[PDB]
Amino acid sequence: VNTNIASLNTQRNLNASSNDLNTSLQRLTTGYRINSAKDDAAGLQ
Amino acid sequence: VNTNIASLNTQRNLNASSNDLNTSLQRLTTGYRINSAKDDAAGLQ
Amino acid sequence: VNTNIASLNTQRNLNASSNDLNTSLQRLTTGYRINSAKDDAAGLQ
Amino acid sequence: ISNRLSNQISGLNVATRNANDGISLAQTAEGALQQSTNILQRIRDLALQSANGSNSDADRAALQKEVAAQQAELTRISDTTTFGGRKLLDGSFGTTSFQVGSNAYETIDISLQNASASAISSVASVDISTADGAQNAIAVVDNALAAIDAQRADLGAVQNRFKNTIDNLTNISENA
Amino acid sequence: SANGSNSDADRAALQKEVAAQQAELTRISDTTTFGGRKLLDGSFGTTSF
Amino acid sequence: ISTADGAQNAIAVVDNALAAIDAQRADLGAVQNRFKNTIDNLTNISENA
Amino acid sequence: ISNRLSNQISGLNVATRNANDGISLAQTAEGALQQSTNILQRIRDLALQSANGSNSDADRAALQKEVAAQQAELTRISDTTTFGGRKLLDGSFGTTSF
Amino acid sequence: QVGSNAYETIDISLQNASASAI
Amino acid sequence: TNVRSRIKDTDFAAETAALSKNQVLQQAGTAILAQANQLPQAVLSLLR
Amino acid sequence: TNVRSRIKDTDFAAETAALSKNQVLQQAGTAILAQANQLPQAVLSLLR
Amino acid sequence: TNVRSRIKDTDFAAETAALSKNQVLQQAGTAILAQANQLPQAVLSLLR
Repeated sequence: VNTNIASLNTQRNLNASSNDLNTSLQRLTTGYRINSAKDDAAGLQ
Repeated sequence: VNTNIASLNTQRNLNASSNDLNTSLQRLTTGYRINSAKDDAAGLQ
Repeated sequence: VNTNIASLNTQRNLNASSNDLNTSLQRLTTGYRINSAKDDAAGLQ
Repeated sequence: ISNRLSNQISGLNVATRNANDGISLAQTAEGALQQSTNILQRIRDLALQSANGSNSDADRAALQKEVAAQQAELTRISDTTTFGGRKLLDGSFGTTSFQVGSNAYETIDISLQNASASAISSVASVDISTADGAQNAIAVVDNALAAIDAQRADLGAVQNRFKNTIDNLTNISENA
Repeated sequence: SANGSNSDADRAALQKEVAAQQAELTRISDTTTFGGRKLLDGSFGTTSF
Repeated sequence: ISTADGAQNAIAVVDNALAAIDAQRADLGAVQNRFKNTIDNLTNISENA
Repeated sequence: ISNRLSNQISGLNVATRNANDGISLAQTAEGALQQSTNILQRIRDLALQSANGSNSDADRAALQKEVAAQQAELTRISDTTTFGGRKLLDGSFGTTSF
Repeated sequence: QVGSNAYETIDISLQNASASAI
Repeated sequence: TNVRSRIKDTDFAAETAALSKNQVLQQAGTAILAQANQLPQAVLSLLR
Repeated sequence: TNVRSRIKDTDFAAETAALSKNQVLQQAGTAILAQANQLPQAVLSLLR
Repeated sequence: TNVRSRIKDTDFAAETAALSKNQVLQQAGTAILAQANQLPQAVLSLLR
């Protein structure tokens, strides 16, 4: 049972949500959905 | 008596309940009943 | 519950009211109900 | 009866292993198709951005370039799913079988979609830049996207079939 | 499916799930080979114990 | 720029020219999306393995 | 009694889902008819602007053009409500059951 | 386009010309 | 979004009930096996 | 400026919803791992 | 406008009462479930 595959999944969804929050804060600081390339072509072009 | 068929059953229902908890946590992390295919067609389609 | 469908509605009615205020100010600056096309034919024609 | 019966029990254990490996495989297929799904949603969104008559044709070409990038990603998700080196769903997968009991030919056949990149006509065909292609595109990706999800439906059901199979399986094990 | 608001296309999708479940009924029907003379599918001959 | 005839033609230069920068920044932004989606599938293959 | 009863419970849950989807559907119908309502109020207002004998016939034609635009919008709200692709209220809806 | 389906659009009919044609 | 909410989301007041249940079932099953794996120790109290 | 506003800006009433969501997901996931990393401690309650 | 006011509007002094009520009912129900989901933990204090 060592692998404990409930934590592993939880770690994943946590880091995904945390990427979403890190970006969300990035969107709030400058107050722009667009701050870099990783959004989109519709973002900038 | 070696087989000890009370433990065996208990092991089964334990691993079934544990699958249910593993999924239950998966439903709580993202906060979605739906996180993959194994739920249903009514889940996604 | 993630969707939090009370905020969503509130966001809508907020942006609608805010469109109404943005226009209302537009009506007050020049002091005209009519400042562009989006009002009406009875506005201009 | 104990030799045959024990052999049956062992086969049942191996079947638990195989069915669970099948759940994990179909899980991999699910996730890859979540990403292709999100992409093809995105491609739909760009076709809708192009249908804006006010969106200039130059920027429509820019949208097309984004689309082409997303299409290359569809080719990549199509590839890269090498479970075992005989990967899931691109090109030609041969509709394998997963045994779930102890007897020969007591298997679950599974029917992964033969291809993803060029065959969801093609998603890669469309080249949005022209408005007349913007709307017809939406027809393409509309009849086309729901094939992805038709599969993800099927496989989700197959994962339920696995789980129920296992739930009976360990009972046959205990009774043996 | 009885939900009138559920579109006919998605009703077909439901049907596909159903068909999968039906194949599973055929499988549970099979696969119960206690001894090789399995329980309940097809023709079981009403044995005696 | 100093000459007027160069002032306007300049704008033609930097107009066809500036959009190559942004053509790249477009491409790379999409490539960053490709990365993110790749990773999202990637950690799934990890978990399933 | 537990098998039948459990099956009943499950049906009840699915019924919660279906009834709530019905609330949302009838909500969509409500909103679309709020917009058609606001329009047809507007069309009434223009008919009242035309009844002004002092309003010249040329500008009455202009009013008519606005009306025609609003009418095209009634055709659009009539369309565009494709819940599921079997849309609400234009043309022929077949009086479904929930 | 104002919905999600193809051909679910508002056509608009700007006047072809202004300078020589009023 | 209402429809997708009722499909795809979870109402956590249901989830936490499922959790409490499952946790009780695990802690139970563990503590049960503490006994099932000790019933065979009644053997060697008999004849050894 | 209207067009660039709808492209490049964020409506904060949407953002704050996304924040509240994400924060709940993090605090959740943390508190979940408080349990997932304690389910293996049910082991050594059994046979040790 | 008087009639339409009494039909279509809300007197907020009533609304805020309804809000205070509902908020209390939610915070209550949450805090209740904190106990209802812990009453089954009295089980494994018994025989485990």
